[PDB]
Amino acid sequence: EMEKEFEQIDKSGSWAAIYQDIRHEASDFPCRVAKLPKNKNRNRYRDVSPFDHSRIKLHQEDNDYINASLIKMEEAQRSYILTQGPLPNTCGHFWEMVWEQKSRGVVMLNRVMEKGSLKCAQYWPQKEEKEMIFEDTNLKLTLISEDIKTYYTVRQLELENLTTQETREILHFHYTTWPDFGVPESPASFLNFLFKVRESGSLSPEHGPVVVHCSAGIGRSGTFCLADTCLLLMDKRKDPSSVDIKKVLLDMRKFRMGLIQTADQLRFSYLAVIEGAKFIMGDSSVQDQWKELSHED
Ligand SMILES: O=C(O)C(=O)Nc1cc2[nH]ccc2cc1C(=O)O
Repeated sequence: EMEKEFEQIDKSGSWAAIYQDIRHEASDFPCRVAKLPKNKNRNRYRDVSPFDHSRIKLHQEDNDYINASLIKMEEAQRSYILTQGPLPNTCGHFWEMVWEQKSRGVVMLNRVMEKGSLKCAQYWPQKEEKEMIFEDTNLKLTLISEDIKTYYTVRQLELENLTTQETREILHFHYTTWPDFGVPESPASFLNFLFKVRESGSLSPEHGPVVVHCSAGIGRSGTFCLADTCLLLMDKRKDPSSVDIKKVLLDMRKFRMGLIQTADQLRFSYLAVIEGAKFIMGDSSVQDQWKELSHED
């Protein structure tokens, strides 16, 4: 069990070493397009770039680059796009990708302001009558409604291709109480939120991959997807002991660098998967426990 390992690592106080072992072992692929001079203003952080092999290309001829990667989890059979928080000049690009990738959901795990700085552009409308137009990408975006909970909010956004007037519904799941380089308040409130996302059908394979972002698209995003894929893997096999969390994280790191940015987010991952396993292994009733613990109203 992951849970014996957890107890071992906790007793020997060795989360930092375990985590460094992963960083050291992590994949190192080229990000030549990210680092082209022309794409300087499309990257939020100098030290966070998509690998060339997994980057999402916009379907445009001017410049197809966005700081986004496709994480394709083969055994689990789930894919995610992970991306940074859109820049003031890449919000058109962001929605271009959502449209082109046919995603149903966007999971946002940061706030616009954190630690007294701006971590992400206001890339979606905050009220119904004030839609956003992205002229560069010829997209309209409209807030259709929102459901504000204590520590997260779900919004229905309408995206219109202004070229064709085709419309799509996007669900936005905005976790608002997950600090940068921090962890969720509890496994229960994390899992409640993850399970909201799943319930919505935004992860389901009849849609494009979900878009996941934090500020860099790696620390909180990586933790969210690691928990999700590990639970999915345990769910298809019904064998918790067969899931090696560290190994699943190295597999995800083949597709984007830097996933899970701190040893405590890794520790937290374990807790989330160990708790989530109760539900996956057929105690349906813990879901509603999670919901009560999380104090969402
Ligand atoms: O948003 C997160 O969860 C996360 O991974 N953030 C960050 C990861 C980063 N790696 C290197 C620089 C850097 C900055 C941030 C940052 O947000 O400043």
